Amino acid sequence: ASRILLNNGAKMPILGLGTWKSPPGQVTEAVKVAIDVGYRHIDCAHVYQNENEVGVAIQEKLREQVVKREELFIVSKLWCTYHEKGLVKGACQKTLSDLKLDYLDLYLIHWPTGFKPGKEFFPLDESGNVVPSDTNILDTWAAMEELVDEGLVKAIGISNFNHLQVEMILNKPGLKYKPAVNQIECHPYLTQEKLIQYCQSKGIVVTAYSPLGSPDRPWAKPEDPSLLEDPRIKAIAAKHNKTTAQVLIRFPMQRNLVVIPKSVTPERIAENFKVFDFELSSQDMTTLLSYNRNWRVCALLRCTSHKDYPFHEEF
Ligand SMILES: NC(=O)c1ccc[n+]([C@@H]2O[C@H](COP(=O)([O-])OP(=O)(O)OC[C@H]3O[C@@H](n4cnc5c(N)ncnc54)[C@H](OP(=O)(O)O)[C@@H]3O)[C@@H](O)[C@H]2O)c1
Ligand SMILES: O=C(O)Cc1nn(Cc2nc3cc(C(F)(F)F)ccc3s2)c(=O)c2ccccc12
Repeated sequence: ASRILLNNGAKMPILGLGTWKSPPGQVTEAVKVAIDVGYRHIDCAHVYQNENEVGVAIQEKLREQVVKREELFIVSKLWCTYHEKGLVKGACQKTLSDLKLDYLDLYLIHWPTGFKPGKEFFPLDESGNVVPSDTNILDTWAAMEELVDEGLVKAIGISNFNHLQVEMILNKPGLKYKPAVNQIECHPYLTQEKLIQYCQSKGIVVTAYSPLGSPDRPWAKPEDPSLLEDPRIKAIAAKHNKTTAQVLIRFPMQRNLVVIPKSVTPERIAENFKVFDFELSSQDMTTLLSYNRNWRVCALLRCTSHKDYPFHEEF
């Protein structure tokens, strides 16, 4: 099926379009094409600095009556320099105004770590360490709950939270809404069995990011593994008469995950949605799972000293 039921009683499309690194002069086209081609979920964030252009696309397709707003599932994230209680609603409203929406279907705390507020997204000290904010995840979550109670967002969630930080929220005193989603990195080199089982056992839907290994990540290094070029993954693809990306997108779908491949290439945007007509076998799934290397696209090492840095813990 195309959607998964969230614990807020809404349905989330299991395939969405990613927008991190999508250039502001190509992302309007990319989102139009995606909607034309069937996508109903767009993954956004203020920190991606292109929400305005994404919004233009959404608006035009609504205007054109290609889609209705209820059919869309639009997701954004609160950036780290806005975890202070007084900053969350305006952060959300900026996103709404940029995307030209009057509500978000899902709004996530982008990272468990709060940073010092200001103009700077990664405020640094004279040793290039990120400057923390004294906020904690629990008060931040309480501020996300108010957005639900004010009608600005239909559901709230988390991203890059480890199982202990998920547990902190579920066990938060006076918790009012549980997280609907945990959005984490997940692909055959970072399979996440443990964190995924934890979350699903609690009725928290997991969204897999960087499902293709983020080949356009800005810090790519030569000896880094490459999913797209992995001969073993290519062989499974060939066996199924599909592309490697198709296998890499279909792979988290069969784990009951949501997946958001990024592309600005219209041929790829199309290709990437054509993943509902074939099935990986259990052997394929276990074989893909066997490629785990605990390799992360996204683990910015200048945050390692943050108290809430999520990746020291095993899972
Ligand atoms: N929560 C967070 O912390 C977080 C972190 C990272 C990512 N995310 C989200 O997850 C989305 C996906 O992750 P990602 O952007 O890191 O990377 P990704 O989706 O794994 O890979 C995107 C790269 O793959 C290429 N590509 C797309 N389809 C392809 C295909 N069929 N064949 C060959 N290459 C293809 C794209 O090229 P072109 O664009 O040139 O076609 C781009 O260079 C992001 O865009 C963002 O929405 C969230
Ligand atoms: O975030 C995006 O979606 C993609 C993303 N990932 N990363 C790697 C990161 N690693 C982190 C680690 C922590 C930490 F929690 F661990 F402290 C906190 C924050 C980050 S950002 C980036 O540095 C980044 C920079 C600009 C725009 C998007 C991103």
